[PDB]
Amino acid sequence: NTAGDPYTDYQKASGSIDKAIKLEARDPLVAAYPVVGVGMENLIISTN
Amino acid sequence: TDNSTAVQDSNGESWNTGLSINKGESAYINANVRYYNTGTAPMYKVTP
Repeated sequence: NTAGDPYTDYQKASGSIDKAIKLEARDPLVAAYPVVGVGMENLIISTN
Repeated sequence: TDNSTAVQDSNGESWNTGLSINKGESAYINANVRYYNTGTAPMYKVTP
Protein backbone atom coordinates (compact mmCIF):
# COMPACT_ATOMS: atom_id res chain seq x y z
CA ASN A 1 0.00 0.00 0.00
CA THR A 2 2.34 2.72 -1.29
CA ALA A 3 -0.07 5.59 -0.47
CA GLY A 4 -0.87 4.16 2.98
CA ASP A 5 -4.61 3.92 2.26
CA PRO A 6 -6.67 0.72 2.89
CA TYR A 7 -6.23 -0.48 -0.71
CA THR A 8 -3.17 -2.13 -2.25
CA ASP A 9 -1.30 -0.93 -5.33
CA TYR A 10 -2.93 -3.66 -7.45
CA GLN A 11 -6.44 -2.99 -6.15
CA LYS A 12 -6.10 0.71 -6.97
CA ALA A 13 -4.42 0.32 -10.37
CA SER A 14 -6.84 -2.41 -11.51
CA GLY A 15 -9.86 -0.44 -10.30
CA SER A 16 -11.06 -3.42 -8.23
CA ILE A 17 -12.24 -1.09 -5.46
CA ASP A 18 -15.37 0.86 -4.55
CA LYS A 19 -16.59 2.42 -7.79
CA ALA A 20 -17.55 5.64 -5.99
CA ILE A 21 -13.83 6.35 -5.46
CA LYS A 22 -12.57 9.02 -7.88
CA LEU A 23 -10.32 7.80 -10.69
CA GLU A 24 -7.49 9.97 -9.34
CA ALA A 25 -7.19 7.50 -6.44
CA ARG A 26 -6.72 4.65 -8.91
CA ASP A 27 -3.13 5.90 -9.16
CA PRO A 28 -1.01 4.12 -6.50
CA LEU A 29 0.64 7.44 -5.57
CA VAL A 30 -2.69 9.21 -4.90
CA ALA A 31 -4.43 8.22 -1.68
CA ALA A 32 -8.06 7.20 -1.47
CA TYR A 33 -8.93 9.66 1.27
CA PRO A 34 -12.21 11.39 2.28
CA VAL A 35 -11.96 14.98 3.51
CA VAL A 36 -15.14 15.64 5.44
CA GLY A 37 -16.11 18.98 6.96
CA VAL A 38 -19.18 20.40 8.68
CA GLY A 39 -20.75 23.79 7.97
CA MET A 40 -23.38 25.44 10.19
CA GLU A 41 -26.22 27.13 8.29
CA ASN A 42 -28.20 28.58 11.15
CA LEU A 43 -28.64 28.30 14.91
CA ILE A 44 -31.94 28.21 16.81
CA ILE A 45 -32.21 29.20 20.48
CA SER A 46 -35.02 27.89 22.68
CA THR A 47 -35.22 29.86 25.93
CA ASN A 48 -36.60 27.54 28.58
CA THR B 1 -67.30 55.11 80.94
CA ASP B 2 -68.34 52.87 78.04
CA ASN B 3 -68.30 49.10 77.52
CA SER B 4 -68.76 47.58 74.05
CA THR B 5 -69.04 44.05 72.66
CA ALA B 6 -69.04 43.13 68.96
CA VAL B 7 -69.42 39.73 67.29
CA GLN B 8 -68.58 39.49 63.59
CA ASP B 9 -69.29 36.45 61.41
CA SER B 10 -67.75 36.26 57.94
CA ASN B 11 -68.21 33.84 55.05
CA GLY B 12 -66.35 33.85 51.74
CA GLU B 13 -65.49 31.79 48.68
CA SER B 14 -62.85 32.10 45.97
CA TRP B 15 -62.19 30.79 42.47
CA ASN B 16 -58.80 30.61 40.78
CA THR B 17 -57.84 29.56 37.27
CA GLY B 18 -54.26 29.52 36.01
CA LEU B 19 -52.25 28.29 33.06
CA SER B 20 -48.49 27.96 32.68
CA ILE B 21 -46.25 27.10 29.73
CA ASN B 22 -42.59 26.24 29.24
CA LYS B 23 -41.23 28.38 26.41
CA GLY B 24 -38.48 25.93 25.40
CA GLU B 25 -40.76 22.89 25.15
CA SER B 26 -44.09 24.49 24.36
CA ALA B 27 -45.54 21.67 22.27
CA TYR B 28 -44.91 18.18 20.93
CA ILE B 29 -45.42 17.24 17.29
CA ASN B 30 -46.59 13.95 15.82
CA ALA B 31 -46.04 13.38 12.09
CA ASN B 32 -48.17 10.75 10.34
CA VAL B 33 -46.03 9.33 7.56
CA ARG B 34 -45.99 6.56 4.96
CA TYR B 35 -43.04 5.00 3.13
CA TYR B 36 -43.04 4.37 -0.64
CA ASN B 37 -40.83 2.19 -2.86
CA THR B 38 -40.53 3.10 -6.54
CA GLY B 39 -37.41 0.98 -7.26
CA THR B 40 -36.82 -2.56 -8.56
CA ALA B 41 -35.86 -4.33 -5.33
CA PRO B 42 -37.62 -4.71 -1.96
CA MET B 43 -36.10 -3.22 1.15
CA TYR B 44 -36.06 -5.00 4.52
CA LYS B 45 -35.92 -3.17 7.84
CA VAL B 46 -36.69 0.18 6.21
CA THR B 47 -35.25 2.91 8.44
CA PRO B 48 -35.74 6.44 6.97
